[PDB]
Amino acid sequence: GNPLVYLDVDANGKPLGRVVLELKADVVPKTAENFRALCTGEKGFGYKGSTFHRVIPSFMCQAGDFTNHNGTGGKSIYGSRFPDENFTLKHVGPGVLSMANAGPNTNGSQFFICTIKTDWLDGKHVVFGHVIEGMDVVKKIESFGSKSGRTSKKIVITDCGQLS
Ligand SMILES: CCOC(=O)CNC(=O)NCc1cccc(-c2ccncc2)c1
Ligand SMILES: CCOC(=O)CNC(=O)NCc1cccc(-c2ccncc2)c1
Ligand SMILES: [K+]
Repeated sequence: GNPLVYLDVDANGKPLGRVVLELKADVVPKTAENFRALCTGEKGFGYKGSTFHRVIPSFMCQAGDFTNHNGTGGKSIYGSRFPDENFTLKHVGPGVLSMANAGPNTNGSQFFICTIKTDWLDGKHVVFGHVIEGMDVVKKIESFGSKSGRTSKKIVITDCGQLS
């Protein structure tokens, strides 16, 4: 089946809780596998110890730049970037997990969790999973963002991995 993975998140050193995500390996196997391995750290790099660097209330929470912590970095398990796999899954509502990019075929490690329906991203960002548990935790992260995307506290993925 599809992988179930987790992110444990803190704000300025204080735990907010766990986000559990289903990865849609049945639809986007290559994209799902990238995120799964970045969660476990099994390639020798990944999300543990990195930040939510861009958080916009009433839009989305963005993370995955584990090299530069600002949207300019990250890398995939395949190399520095990889193709858009497909656009079969849509941005249907809050809790959608989708790849950030700088245009067509620029996927690396950066990703976002939607806090609203972001359907204007359909066909432009590859959706690859959704929140199974911890939308309340995502809403806590969202509260520390701003309309500019800058966060008011340091929001850190203190642990992550695979449940099944
Ligand atoms: C949105 C444009 O700017 C960025 O992406 C800049 N990176 C970024 O803020 N990373 C998250 C981070 C990294 C290091 C420290 C803090 C922080 C510490 C204390 N109080 C507020 C924020 C936050
Ligand atoms: C709501 C989602 O917003 C975004 O995706 C906004 N763009 C954004 O943050 N780009 C920076 C970025 C994000 C992800 C990957 C690359 C990248 C990777 C490899 N080779 C070129 C670019 C660059
Ligand atoms: K806006």
